[PDB]
Amino acid sequence: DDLYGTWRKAASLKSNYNLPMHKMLNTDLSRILKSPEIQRALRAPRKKIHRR
Amino acid sequence: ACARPLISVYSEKGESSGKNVTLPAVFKAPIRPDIVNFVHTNLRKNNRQPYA
Amino acid sequence: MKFNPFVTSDRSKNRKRHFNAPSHIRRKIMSSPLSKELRQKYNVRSMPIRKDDEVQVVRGHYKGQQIGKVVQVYRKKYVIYIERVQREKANGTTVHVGIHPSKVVITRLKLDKDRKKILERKAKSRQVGKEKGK
Amino acid sequence: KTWRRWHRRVNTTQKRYAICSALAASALPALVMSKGHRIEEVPELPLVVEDK
Amino acid sequence: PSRLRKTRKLRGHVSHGHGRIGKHRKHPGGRGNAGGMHHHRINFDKYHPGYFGKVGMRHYHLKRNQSFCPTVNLDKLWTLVSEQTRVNAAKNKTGAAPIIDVVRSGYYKVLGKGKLPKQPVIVKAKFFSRRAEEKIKGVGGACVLVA
Amino acid sequence: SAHLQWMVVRNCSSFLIKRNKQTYSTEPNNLKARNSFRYNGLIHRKTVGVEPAADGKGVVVVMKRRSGQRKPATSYVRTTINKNARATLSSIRHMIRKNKYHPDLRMAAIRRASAILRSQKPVM
Amino acid sequence: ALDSPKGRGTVLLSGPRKGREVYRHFGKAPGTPHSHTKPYVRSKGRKFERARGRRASRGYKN
RNA sequence: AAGACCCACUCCCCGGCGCGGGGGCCCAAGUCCUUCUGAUCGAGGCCCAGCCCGUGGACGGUGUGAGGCCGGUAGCGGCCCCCGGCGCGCCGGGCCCGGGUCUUCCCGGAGUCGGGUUGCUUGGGAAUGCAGCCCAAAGCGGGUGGUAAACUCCAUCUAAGGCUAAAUACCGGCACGAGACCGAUAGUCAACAAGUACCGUAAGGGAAAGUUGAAAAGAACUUUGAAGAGAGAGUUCAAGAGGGCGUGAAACCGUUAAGAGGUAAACGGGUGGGGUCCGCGCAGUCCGCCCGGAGGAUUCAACCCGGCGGCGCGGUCCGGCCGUGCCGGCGGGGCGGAUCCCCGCUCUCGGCGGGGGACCGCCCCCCGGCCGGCGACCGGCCGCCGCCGGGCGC
RNA sequence: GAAACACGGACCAAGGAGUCUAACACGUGCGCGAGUCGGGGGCUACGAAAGCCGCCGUGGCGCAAUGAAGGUGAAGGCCGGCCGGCCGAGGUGGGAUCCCGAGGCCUUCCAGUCCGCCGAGGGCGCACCACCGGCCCGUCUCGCCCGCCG
RNA sequence: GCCGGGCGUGGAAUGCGAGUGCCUAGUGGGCCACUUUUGGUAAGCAGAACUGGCGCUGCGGGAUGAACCGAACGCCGGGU
RNA sequence: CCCAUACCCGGCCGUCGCUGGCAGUCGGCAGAGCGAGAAAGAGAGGGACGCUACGCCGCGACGAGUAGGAGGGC
Repeated sequence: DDLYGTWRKAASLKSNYNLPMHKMLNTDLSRILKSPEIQRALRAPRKKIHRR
Repeated sequence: ACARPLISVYSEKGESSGKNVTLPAVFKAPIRPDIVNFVHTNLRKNNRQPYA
Repeated sequence: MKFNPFVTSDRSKNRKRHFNAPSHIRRKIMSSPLSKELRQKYNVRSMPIRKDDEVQVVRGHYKGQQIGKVVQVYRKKYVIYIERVQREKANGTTVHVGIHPSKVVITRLKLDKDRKKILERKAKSRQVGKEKGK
Repeated sequence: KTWRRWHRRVNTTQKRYAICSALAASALPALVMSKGHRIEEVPELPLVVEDK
Repeated sequence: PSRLRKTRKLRGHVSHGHGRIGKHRKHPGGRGNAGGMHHHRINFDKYHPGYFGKVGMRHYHLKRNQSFCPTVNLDKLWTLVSEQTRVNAAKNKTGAAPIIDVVRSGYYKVLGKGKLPKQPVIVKAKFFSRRAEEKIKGVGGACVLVA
Repeated sequence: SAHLQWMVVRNCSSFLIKRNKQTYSTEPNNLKARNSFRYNGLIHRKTVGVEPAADGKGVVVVMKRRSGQRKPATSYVRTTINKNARATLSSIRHMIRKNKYHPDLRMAAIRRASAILRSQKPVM
Repeated sequence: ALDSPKGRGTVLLSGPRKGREVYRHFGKAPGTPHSHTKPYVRSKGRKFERARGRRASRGYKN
């Protein structure tokens, strides 16, 4: 915690360094997709195959 | 991560000691294989000895 | 691992120094282990092999429990000739088959003034390793 | 020729990035198994032992 | 990485990507910047106008340190001092203006490009532009020269 | 996370073997042993493994408990089932369905247990 | 995505795409009438493309 | 520099004697049980010490592949020589030496500078440098002050005599270490009796050429022949390794077998015939469920005890723990800040530098309160459910 | 324009030809971002590596241009009596997206709300493009004024 | 030139998604034919215009064939 | 009446396009749907396969090539 620091506290053993920031917080997109907030905003899944 | 877990320190003979350490923030940094790979294949050239 | 920067670990350099070692260095490379009954009597692991030393072959086609003295130490070929370790040639004469000393255990030594002073030194410095470590 | 460009330089922040991604992946058991390390009996993955 | 280069894909194709009619010869047009006035005239006049000729006076022994004069615009004049000063100046009711010494920060001339926040300053500089002075006064500051 | 760790090991894994235009994963708890996101045996929080019993008779069902996720020495719970064929399948069917424990893998687990039980019976 | 799945109540913004220094070199070539396009010079100064193609005193200009 | 006046120690340097670096020799532990092999360094094992050593698991040797057979490797390991070092003490020596103030004196490098000119050189442009020829100095002078010249102020050095370590260079030499290099048409021309053989009057030019086997055990002897060469025999795991001998490709050739043959051969597409081998084909599918009759177990459901697991909207259980959340502070500290009394110094008061202290910000900690999570991260109860084990059930 | 009375080629094996360095340009990937970068230098077997050093960012490139040069060096409007207050960073057209909503979205019948959806029309308008103004430097023309130590 | 407002039966047919910016190789010997056409007695000659070919292209036909006529090509079965 | 690699029907391969579809494997905490010409709500007061999403799947159209360019090479 002093060689790289937390995100709210820069490193104490590096001159000016702090951990890189995440590009997305919740990487669990399985728990995201089946969350209610998203399911309400989705059209019906068209899953009937129409062959020639 | 919102909350960081509490790692337990183990004695020299295997069983868990009473002491615990908070998981440092660096273990929650983003995993970037493309960066680790890029840094590896470039830093690993620096120990090369010339031939001609 | 070795850390001495002046000691090589090159394959070609070690093989060149081995196959071109002078005679007094050939002697050292051609050392043999002592028997168990001799190893705790002198507290010495191994020893360069002389011309008249009782010997057992442990590896190869001539291995067995027979004791045989050395007859010559052919240092140029990195090999020794043991008295009964021989094979038949075509024309009925026998020839000493050569055995490598590393594949030979010494069962009795050819003691003399110079030989004894070697055994005690190999035993003196051996104790230093046990009096400094413990 | 000997003056071929043998060595490479990487940005210091990119080097520090990779060490953060390397350590952060050492805390995921699925990634350490996938590296082939037989660690199926280790008590806790961020293995910490006392200073003894 | 030669395994990604184009020559790996050109193995087996005779001309190696340089055509059969117009072979890849040594130097078909001359070496370097040759023919700048004769057969490469169009290229030099279409992409490097002004290349040929002399213009202006010569300065024999030029020392860049004499003409050294880094400039700073008024838009980032407040970035030289810490934010604590900029907020204590507006919070202050006495009317005391903070002093912003640019030559200490590394600039000599002050140019008036941006807009200034309405609170007085005391800009210590080596040179000023006319607009830079006019903007500083309008905010209520003062232009202090130094050498 | 699950989806994060998959993006790391989907191509670079010691358990991965790719040859003859086929891709396989030999990781310990991968029933159907294919390199997939569903059947991967290390990525998820809840995993089901079915391996032959040590004695050669029966199957071992391996469920992954949810408490200790970064503690591999206690993460997996192993139970041995040495009943007849029909009840052995009926047990693991209950252990997955009635527990709501990774239900997309019940039939895959019944297939695998059925293949292990069929191998253990005396070959003719 | 959780707060606004359909993007309702958002303002989609973009940076200045042609703000890169490269686009000053693009367009009609320099040395063309009214083609105020930055040329490629290794350094700027009185003796780097200030001559013949630029002064009316030296030949012509555009 | 000398004199005068104060001030200050009088101790260094030469010539003799005594009290870490190079070489040599050594230092851990399996040839332990079974089993492969021509040979094991292979394979398996060595429980409770899952053999033994390990500051030694570099490398090489050894009849394949060796931490423990050997040399070594590791060690702020040992021993013994040699080289100078480092002070100490003695003797013979040279050794009287400085600083400040005041007064009085002294002080500089010439066929050189500079100028003209010619030629070279330079980024140096009305000439940067160098050289020849001619001219040829000065002393408040001389040189420089990147545009020729005059005048006038400044600035700046002191040419034409000399010495001087370190940082720096090193395709030769001596001695070492290493490599994402080459692997015998490659790498040096040269892995070898290579600058050799050989060529040229000479200057010079300049190759090709590594490998039997673990070990010569290098084929005794018989037999045909003048002999080279064969046939036996023998050696070896192997002669299908027999002295230019590992592997032994292609072109080319011999022979054997098969097929074919007057539009040179070869080719594409389509079939047919014949071979070669293979399918180990030669009486042809199993897999569920149901029914039927023959059999055989310790056998089902349901309950009982025990263990484990899953989940809980327990509508909101209790307690921990954490926060990339926040607030509260008669808080505690560490810093950060271009936010504002003391000591020191140069001219008791003003100026300067340092140290507080105050404030702000941040972080850490002691709390208190919330908010959330523990599905990136928890325990106990409670309930439901599942599984396993053991009983019964027969 | 080659089956050519065009040239190379009897046959086999092995060797055998777009490379490296520097510079530049554009595209692309990554890190940081009005900054960025230690490359040089220091500090602490593999390791000649790696790590660290900003009171090692000197310096490079970027953040300002223009003129040969001396040089200069990047919005304004209104109100009140050249001064004092206020508003203070262009506009037009086209613009992906967002916003509003006239209305309109079934079980025995109406009344009947919340949510969700649709939509005439109307808006704020990203980037970018076209155009019109504005500002800085050079230069020209025409003028009126101001300022103070000399 | 500016504002503001009102007008949509989208004001011929047919077809079709468009616009736009970077970087850029090869080429810069051509040849042939219908029609038009210049020099020439003429030429499988020299030189142009227009379109299409050949070059870069096989296939069916013209016995043969760079260019003529038909027609342009993934690998196949049937039909025409 | 004969036949081309042209045209028609069918199979297969590939490319391109739809910037197509699929996270809904939503299971006694269950209810098995979005092929439907018509702006918008099946709205409240014990059960095969699958989904290396860089994957899988469905429709269409298309395929000559030197010099040259690019992509993909389990």
